[PDB]
Amino acid sequence: SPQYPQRRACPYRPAGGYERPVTRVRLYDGRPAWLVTGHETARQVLLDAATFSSDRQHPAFPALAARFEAIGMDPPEHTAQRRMLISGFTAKRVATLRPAITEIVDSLLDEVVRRGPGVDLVATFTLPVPSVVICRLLGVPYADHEFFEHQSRRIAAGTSTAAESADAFGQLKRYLLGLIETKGRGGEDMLDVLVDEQVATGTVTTPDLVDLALLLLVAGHETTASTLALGVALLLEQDGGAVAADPTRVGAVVEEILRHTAVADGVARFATRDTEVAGVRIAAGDAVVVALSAANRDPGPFPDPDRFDPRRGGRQHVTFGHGPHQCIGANLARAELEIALSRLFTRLPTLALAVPVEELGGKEAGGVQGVQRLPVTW
Ligand code: HEM
Ligand SMILES: [Cl-]
Ligand SMILES: [Mg+2]
Ligand SMILES: [Mg+2]
Ligand SMILES: [Mg+2]
Repeated sequence: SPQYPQRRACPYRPAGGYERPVTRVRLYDGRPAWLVTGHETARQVLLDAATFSSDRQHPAFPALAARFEAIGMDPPEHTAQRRMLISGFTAKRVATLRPAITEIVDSLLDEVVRRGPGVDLVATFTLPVPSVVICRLLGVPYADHEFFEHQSRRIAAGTSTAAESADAFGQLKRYLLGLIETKGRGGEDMLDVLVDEQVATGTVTTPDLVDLALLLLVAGHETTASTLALGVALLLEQDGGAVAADPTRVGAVVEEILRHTAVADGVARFATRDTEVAGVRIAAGDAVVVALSAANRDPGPFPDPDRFDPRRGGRQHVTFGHGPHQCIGANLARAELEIALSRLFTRLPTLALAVPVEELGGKEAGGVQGVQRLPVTW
């Protein structure tokens, strides 16, 4: 049985070779698992939320890495907590944030240009853009963006010790417990939505609201950052800068970057009951991992799956999952990726890797996939 997950040799090309639509793998600690690799079967498993549980608190729930063996919407509260958050992620709300996002993107590209050719785009642009956008989504005031960017970078850089990362988490938790006491006082940001819902229902504690805000930061930061960095590397390889600069094409270019990069490579479930997926017999308690990256390269819905093609038709990719746990932030993540890539390649059309692609350095198998650094000239 092959190991899952494996290290990406090239960080913007997922580890494939897995048989479809279902195959047997071994997790890091030897636990057997069904890996779901077909696109249709991916959707079926993610939609069948009673049979395929994401209850991380249940003892059968599979860990994909040692570091994650040792925040999240618990099952009884899930639909209520999700409905709370979704009111802060309307299409109108994201459209309203676009001007703020392009201001954040431009001020970080000012810093890229100030430093000059040789700059690491990860530390200066790809990591900071999505933490500062989450600042603006939450209502974190401009004066505190530097502190918040710095502590969220400590968690996500994947260069800090487990202790340095726990420290940074605690600082952001402290900061947000302070800030939320000032919210619901005329603002329309995510922290005001949460206060207004607590004030209206009286059944949510302020610590639970801080936990929900930290969940958004953790779900929305490294994922968006790593799909932005990998997007840039992939566009530079494909000579695709110019298409990303095109305001009519950047939406479709971003869908194709999401399909390719699938930075949340797999999501874990466990069977709560005996079932069958594509004829395969699944016992209650069995690990079931949905390989979103592999579902995204199923040659049925995505013929010529490995080619970069923004014009691609057919079914939606599952980079953001599907069904009742589908990415709440998907619309915000698209807007962010579109404005960041559009403004980067308009301002710096001659952008190029300052080292060979083979020297970018990938992240570890277990976590959000990505590069450690992205040095660039123009
Ligand atoms: C490129 C960016 C992103 C990727 C690849 C991504 C990926 C995912 C995936 C695969 C899921 C489904 C988890 C599962 O089924 O087990 C998910 C859920 C979620 N995402 Fe995202 N995401 C992105 C951006 C964001 C952003 C920007 C936010 C918030 C600001 C966010 C917040 C969440 C939340 C709260 C959930 C949980 C929803 C639930 O369980 O009901 N994500 N994301
Ligand atoms: Cl150090
Ligand atoms: Mg456990
Ligand atoms: Mg520099
Ligand atoms: Mg893929």
